[PDB]
Amino acid sequence: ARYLGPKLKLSRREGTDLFLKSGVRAIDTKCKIEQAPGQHGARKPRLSDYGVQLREKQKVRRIYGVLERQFRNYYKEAARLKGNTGENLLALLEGRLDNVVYRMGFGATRAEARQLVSHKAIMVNGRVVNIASYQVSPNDVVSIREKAKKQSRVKAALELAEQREKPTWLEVDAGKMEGTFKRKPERSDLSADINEHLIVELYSK
Amino acid sequence: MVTIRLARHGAKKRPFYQVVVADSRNARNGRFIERVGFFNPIASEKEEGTRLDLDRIAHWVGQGATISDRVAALIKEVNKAA
Amino acid sequence: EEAYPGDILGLHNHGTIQIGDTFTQGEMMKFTGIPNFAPELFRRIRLKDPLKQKQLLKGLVQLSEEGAVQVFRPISNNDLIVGAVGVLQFDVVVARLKSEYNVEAVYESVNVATARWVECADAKKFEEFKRKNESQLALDGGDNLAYIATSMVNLRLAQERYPDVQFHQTR
Amino acid sequence: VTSYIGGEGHNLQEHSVILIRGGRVKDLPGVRYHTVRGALDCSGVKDRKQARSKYGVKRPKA
Amino acid sequence: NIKSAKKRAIQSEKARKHNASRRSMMRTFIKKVYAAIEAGDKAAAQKAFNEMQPIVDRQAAKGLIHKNKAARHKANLTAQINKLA
RNA sequence: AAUUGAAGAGUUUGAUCAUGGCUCAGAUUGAACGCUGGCGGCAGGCCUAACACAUGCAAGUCGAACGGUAACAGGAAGAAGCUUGCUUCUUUGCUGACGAGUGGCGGACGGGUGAGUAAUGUCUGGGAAACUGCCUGAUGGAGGGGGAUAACUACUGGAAACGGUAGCUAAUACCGCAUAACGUCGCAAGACCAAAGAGGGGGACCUUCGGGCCUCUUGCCAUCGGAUGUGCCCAGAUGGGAUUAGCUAGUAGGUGGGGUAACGGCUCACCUAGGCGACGAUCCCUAGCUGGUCUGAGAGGAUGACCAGCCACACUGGAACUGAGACACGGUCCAGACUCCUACGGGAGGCAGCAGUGGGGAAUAUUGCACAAUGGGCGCAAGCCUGAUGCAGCCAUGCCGCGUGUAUGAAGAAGGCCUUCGGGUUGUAAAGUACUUUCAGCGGGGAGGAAGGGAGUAAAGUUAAUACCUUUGCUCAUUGACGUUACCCGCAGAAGAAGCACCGGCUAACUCCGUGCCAGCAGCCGCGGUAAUACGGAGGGUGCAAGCGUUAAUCGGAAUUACUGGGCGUAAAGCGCACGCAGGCGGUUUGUUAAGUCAGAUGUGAAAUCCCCGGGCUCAACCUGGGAACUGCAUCUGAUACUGGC
Repeated sequence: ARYLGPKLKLSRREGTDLFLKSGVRAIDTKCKIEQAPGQHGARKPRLSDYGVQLREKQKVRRIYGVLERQFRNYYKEAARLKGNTGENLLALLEGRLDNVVYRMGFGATRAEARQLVSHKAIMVNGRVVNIASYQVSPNDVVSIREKAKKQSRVKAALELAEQREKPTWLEVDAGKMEGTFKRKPERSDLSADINEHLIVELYSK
Repeated sequence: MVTIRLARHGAKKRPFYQVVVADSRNARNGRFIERVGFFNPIASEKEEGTRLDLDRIAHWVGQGATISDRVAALIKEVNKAA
Repeated sequence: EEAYPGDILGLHNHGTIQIGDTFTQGEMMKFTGIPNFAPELFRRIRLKDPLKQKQLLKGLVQLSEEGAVQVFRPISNNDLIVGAVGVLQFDVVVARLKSEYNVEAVYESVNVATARWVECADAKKFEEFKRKNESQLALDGGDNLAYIATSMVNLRLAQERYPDVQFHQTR
Repeated sequence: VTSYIGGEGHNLQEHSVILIRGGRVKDLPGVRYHTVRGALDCSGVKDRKQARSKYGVKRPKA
Repeated sequence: NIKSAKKRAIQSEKARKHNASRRSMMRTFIKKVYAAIEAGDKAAAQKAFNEMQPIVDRQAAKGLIHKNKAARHKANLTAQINKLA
C-alpha cells in the first residue's frame, strides 16, 4: 500500500516540490527537476481538461502518500460533510495522523513520519496508535514514545522542522515531543499549486 | 407464555444484548412484542452499559410475564428505587 | 468397537495422516520401522473422455495419499505426470474407470528420469531456486513440492545449485 | 458455436477441451466468442511476455 | 422409527381406540333421539333426550365432544322435539 | 439538523446540420476465469439437479406420577477382607440413584428449502360469526368407590424386525357414583356436567399408632377474565400473454336438516336461474410475498442471497389419528418409484437438520470444539438434552485497515535503451553510509465475555413450631468451547513479503527493432502490403496495488417507451374515408351535496437497514445510544374556489 519507489521521479512529473525528499536540505533540484520526468520528459505535453483535472488530484495524493481506494472514500466523506467539499477534503487529508506528525516535525518527510506511526513510535491522548490513517480530532495530543524518545532520526528531524514554514492550527514542543491539534486548519492558512475545484470536478460522473 | 429475555445482537466476541418481551416459543432473535431496555456485557467502565424500562417490565410481569435468569440478574443488579 | 494390541484399526485420512505416522496418548516418539521407497517413472495420462478434469486429477489426488503411486503436476495446468510404484501403472487406468471416477485415460512417454525428490528449507534462497530452475519445477497433490529432471547429470547439477536440502521422498 | 483462438499458435486439435469466454471479433462474422487461452486443455501462447494475463502465460522467471 | 417416541405412537393408538369407542357410543345415544324424532313419539323422544344429555355433557367435560358442541346438540334437539310435538 | 443534487465522448459524409442506432468512461455482484499473491479485522460462501445419498449426530426429560428393581453407591439382622477396628461377604432396593416398562409434558419450538402458489399467498386498512398448552387475575371446589393393564411370570412362532396366547399388579392411566354454580340446554319450569394426588416435614391428642391429624410447599377441577398464539371475513394493491373472448351444475342465491371451535354450500334436500367477464374473467407462460437491496439528480429501472415478518414444502400422491395446537422433515396408515438386510419364510429406509459423498456446473467450505454465554424442551431443584447458538477450519469472494522499509547518497557507476554521437535517459533509483523494526518468527507476562449455581449463618416472611420451603445479605470452595485468547513487554535483523492492466483517438501515458494485408490486435472507429507511437519483443512511461485484468449480469449515461421527459409534410411514424356504442372530455349562472380536493386531529405504517449527531473496538469496516424518515392507509371533525352528483 505504501509507494516504495523513486520520489523525485514523481516530483518531476507533478512539476512541483512534493516534500518527499525534505530531510536535511529541501527545495529539490539536484534531480534535473521537471526537465526529464521520463525518457521523453523534455516534451511539451499540452494536456486535456481531463489531463490537468487528473494531475491535480494525482499530485494531492503523492504530496500525502494516500492511495486511490482510500482517497475516494475521503472525497465521499468530504462531499457528505456540509461546506466546501474541496476544503473539507483538505481538512480530512490534514487530519491524518502521519500528516499531523510530519507537520509537528517529529519526522523529516511524511514518508518518514509514517515509519514511526506504524512502528508504534507515537500515540494519541495516551493510547498508542499503530495505524497511519488515524483521524486526529481537535484537542487530541500526539507525543513521541516515552520509551523511544529523541533518537538519531527524530532529533535531526525536529531541526529543520523548526526551520520550515511552521503551522498555525497546532502547538508543538521540543523536549516534550508532544503537540496538540488546536483546531482544524482553515482553507486560508494552507495553500499551494493545489486547486480544489479541479479535484472535486474529477469525481462527478 | 410471555417472557422477557436476552437477544444477542452484538458482533463476534463483542456481544450486545437486548432485553425484550416475546413469545417463549419464538427464536432468540425472532419476533417480539416490544423492546425494553438493553444490556452491555462490555462497556468498560465509563458512563453506561445498562438501561431498562422498569415501569414497563413490571407492567408485563403483572400481565403474567416470566423473566429470564440473566434478565432478573440485571433487574435486581440495577436495584429498584435507588 | 474398541481395540487391543495386535489388532488393526482404521481412521480417516484428511492430509493429516501419512505413512509411519505414530499415534500415542502423549509420549512424543516415532516408530523406526516403515520402508517408504522412491518411484521410477514414465506416463502422462492425458485422458480420453475429453475432460473433465477432477475425476482424473481428483482421482489422481486421491489415489496418491495412498502409498502405491503419487502424481506430479507441473506448472502448466495440463501435462499430468504420475509416478510410479514399479511398472503396474494399470490399476491407475482401472481405478480411473472404477472406484468413483468415470474417466478413461491412456499413456505416453515422458522426458523424465527422476524422480524427484521434493524440496524445502530456508526462505529467500528457495524463492531464488523456485525461480531459476522453475521450468522444470513441479507441484504435487498435497500442494508441494518437487522438481522433475531429464536425466542423472541434470539431476546432479540441480542439487549442485546448493546448499538447500535433500533427496526427500516421504509417502 | 464457433470461437476465436487468440495469440500466435495454439495446441488445440481434434477434440480437446476449452473454456469459451465470449466477446466478438468483427473480421469473421458469426464468431461472437473467444476461447480463454491457458484454460483447461488449452495451452497458453509460447514465449509471450506482455499482457500475459490474457493469452494465459505464467511469469517467465523474472 | 428408531426414536423413543414411537411409544408415543403406540400410546396414541390406544388413545385412538378408546376414543373411537366413547365417541361411537355417544353418537348412537344421539341417534336414539333422532330415530325418536323421525318416528315422532314425543314421550319417547323426551326420554331418549334425558338419557343422552348427561352422556353428552360428560364427554364434553372429558374433552372429545368439546364444549358448546354439546350445547348445539342439545339445543337443536330441543328446538326440534317440541316444534311439531 | 434529519433526501439540496443532474458533465459527455467515438462512429453515416468530400464536407455540413438534423435524425438514429451501435460503442465507450461510472456505480454495482453470493460471481467465475487468467496472471499474481504477505498479514489481520468483519462479513460472505450450491445462484446449477425440489438429483440421488454410505456414516455419526441433529429431542428428549421428570421416581417430590406408579409398579419397581437390571447397574454403580451408602449402610444392614448375621458371618467376617481381617490390619479387633478400620474395613470385607451371603443376600437385602430400606436411602441417594437408576437399565427396562406405565404415566405426565415436549416431539406443531428450534433448524432446512423455494418445489408449488398470480392469489385458500403476501403487503396495506378494516371487520364479525371463534379457540387458546405452558404463564397469569378472581371465586370456589377437591367427597367416595369400582374394573383393567404394561412391566413381570408360564408357555410359544421368529434369521432378524417383531411378536403371539394365559395369568398377576400400581398410579396424577381408565371408568361410574356423590356433589353444581356466577356454566350448558330450555322463554320459564326445572333438567344436566367435574376433579389427583405426590412431597419436606411436626407440637396436641393420638385411633385399627399404615400415618390419621395441624401446616407450608407444589399439582388437579369448575366458571368469568388478562396476556399470548392461532383460525375466519371484506376492500385496495401485488408478473406477462388476446397469435387465450368467454368461463361456471354445488355453479349463484334462498328455505330447512346435518356439520364445525367458529361464519359459510362446508355438506345434503328442495326451490328460484343465477354467478363471473374486456376496470380483461377463463386459459396458457412465469413466479414465493414484504421490510428492503443495487442503480438513479430525481421520477423511475432492476432485484428480493445473507438479516427479520408472513406463507409453503419436507422421497411422489392420498388419508386420517393423537393432541391446546399437526393432517405432522428426524409420527402412523395406503398406494407409487427406488434402495438395503435376509437362514428366504420375511423385513427396513428418505440429509430441502449439521458435517460429508456422488452427480451436474464456469463456480460455492470442515465428516472441527463446546453447552462457558444467550435462548429453548423436561424438572420443585440440582440437573439432563440442545451441530439452535456460541466458536473454530477452508477460500483474496468481498469490504476495511497494515506491511513489504525510513533518512542520506554522485556531473550522477556498470549494464539496458535512444543518439543528428556532442549527449540524453533509466536515476537518489542501486551501491555506499547512517537508521527504524510494526507485521510476521521465537520467548515471557496476561484483561473481558462470569452471571449464577453448590455447601453454612440472620428476616413482625408464614406456621403449633427454632425444623421444612421461600427470601435477602453474609462466608468458603468452585463455574468456560474459543485457548500456545485479545492485549502488554523483550530478543533478532532490512531481515520474510509486488504484482497486473495500459501508452493511435475517446483516454493519463513513447521511441528502437523485428515483421510485412504475413503473423496478428480490436470495446467502437480503426491498424499491418518496407522506417507501424495500433502487431511481437525491448527501453521508457501512464494508471491501480494484494490485487490487477478479462468475461458475465443489473442500473446509468439512453430525453434510446420521454409521468417528470420525445416524436409522426420529406428522417421510423396520421387508420383510404365517414357514422358511431363503451370509454375520455365538456359552454354558462344559482341553490344543494361535499365524494375527488384541501386543513387539523387520532390510530397505524415491527425491529434491522438508509439519514442526522453522538458513543464504544488503537482507526476504519464492524458495534451501538437517541432522533428523523417510513413520502402510505383508515376513522373523526372542519373548508368549499375548482372538480363530480343532485
